[PDB]
Amino acid sequence: YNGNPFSGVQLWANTYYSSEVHTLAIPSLSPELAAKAAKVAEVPSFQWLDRNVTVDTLFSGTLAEIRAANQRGANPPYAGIFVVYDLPDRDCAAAASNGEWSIANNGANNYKRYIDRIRELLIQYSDIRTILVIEPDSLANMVTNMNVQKCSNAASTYKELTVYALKQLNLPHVAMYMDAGHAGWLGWPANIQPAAELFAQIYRDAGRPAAVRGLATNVANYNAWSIASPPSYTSPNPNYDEKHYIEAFAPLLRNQGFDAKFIVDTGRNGKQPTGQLEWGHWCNVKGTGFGVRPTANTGHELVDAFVWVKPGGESDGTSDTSAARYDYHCGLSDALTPAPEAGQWFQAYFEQLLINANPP
Ligand SMILES: OC[C@H]1O[C@@H](O[C@H]2[C@H](O)[C@@H](O)[C@H](O[C@H]3[C@H](O)[C@@H](O)[C@H](O[C@H]4[C@H](O)[C@@H](O)[C@H](O)O[C@@H]4CO)O[C@@H]3CO)O[C@@H]2CO)[C@H](O)[C@@H](O)[C@@H]1O
Ligand SMILES: *[C@@H]1O[C@H](CO)[C@@H](O[C@@H]2O[C@H](CO)[C@@H](O)[C@H](O)[C@H]2NC(C)=O)[C@H](O)[C@H]1NC(C)=O
Ligand SMILES: OC[C@H]1O[C@@H](O[C@H]2[C@H](O)[C@@H](O)[C@H](O)O[C@@H]2CO)[C@H](O)[C@@H](O)[C@@H]1O
Ligand SMILES: [Li+]
Repeated sequence: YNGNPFSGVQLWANTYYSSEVHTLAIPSLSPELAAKAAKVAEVPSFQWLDRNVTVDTLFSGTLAEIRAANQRGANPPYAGIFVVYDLPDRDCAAAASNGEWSIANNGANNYKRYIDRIRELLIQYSDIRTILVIEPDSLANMVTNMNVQKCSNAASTYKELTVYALKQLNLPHVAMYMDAGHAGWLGWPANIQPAAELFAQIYRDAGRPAAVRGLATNVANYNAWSIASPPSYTSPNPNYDEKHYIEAFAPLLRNQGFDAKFIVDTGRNGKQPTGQLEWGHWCNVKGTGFGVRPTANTGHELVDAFVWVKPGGESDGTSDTSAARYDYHCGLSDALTPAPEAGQWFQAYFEQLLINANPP
């Protein structure tokens, strides 16, 4: 590429998500739901580099698989889709997705090497167009959650490491989208202006890297792209869906030198309204379905693609109240319970997403 990194490529559906579905879901399902689950195992969702171990195992593995498929003559050729998700003091406003590294224990250096090695593999696989979402939740937390001790303490590290990632992974075959929360997070009129300055400043301090295409929204969340009727839980936010958020956000970013395109996560937003009782409820939300299949055909000037970033069926957090990573949000009445550790397969949730899929 070129313009839109989603143009002229197919998105790779990774083997690890398909294996989960076949190994852990299908055996427990009816014949009809096993069929539907087989179709979903083939829908491309982003592969998360959530642990350092993934870099020289699952990440390099997937890159090799993609090269093999393209060498065999894939047409359009396959592009890889990955999430960089291992900041030290990760998930700073919550408990459920705390990561392996901490700032206190050499986390920043650990992250720099993690990034360095990712860069090496991208160089090694420069033949594979690679699309990255950078660090879901991180910068959105910087906008709204500076009152939270873990966030404010991590703030300077987050900003240094984000710039570092954007500079290091800035390669011609790569497109990056910085995570930018969602309409119910950064779309609030009181949050949208500080968000615009923070993103524009990170972008400029990173030297306006060519590989930075724009922002991802709705990652691991559930908002409508475009809905006529604002869900009750969205009131009084005028930016009640991702379309409203992105259209309000883009000119503010543009005014500060960051002319962003967007991708929107549609993997868990097929059923509207969702089962959320309040908008801020993010964990394993009840009454959700698989949404619009990933496509570059968005019909909207600012959106490069609808994508599945959060892999449906992988938990957002454990509901085990005695667990170290227990977060009360995962124990609420609109959260599906019992639920396993974040990232772990969550059969009952997977089932819900299948049943509620929309389109079917
Ligand atoms: O998305 C997955 C991710 O979620 C993280 O939790 C996020 C929620 O996703 C998000 O909905 C929530 O958004 C808040 C926002 O931060 C507040 O600024 C805003 O405050 C409103 C308030 O509700 C109104 O009463 C008031 O009048 O207006 C203000 C705005 O000025 O409320 C919204 C909705 O509740 O923020 C959460 C983070 O704190 C998780 O932490 C993460 O683990 C998940 O992966
Ligand atoms: C993160 O993972 C990398 C591998 O991707 C680790 O780097 C390797 O460390 C081992 C030592 O156990 C060596 O055998 C390798 O040669 C190292 N480098 C590479 C590029 O493979 C690294 O140690 C991990 N980081 C942390 C903080 O544990
Ligand atoms: O434990 C590794 C497991 O994690 C998955 O990534 C998770 C991440 O762990 C979690 O904190 C966040 O909320 O969601 C992502 C995506 O579900 C990863 O996708 C799996 O491959 C992996 O087995
Ligand atoms: Li999360």
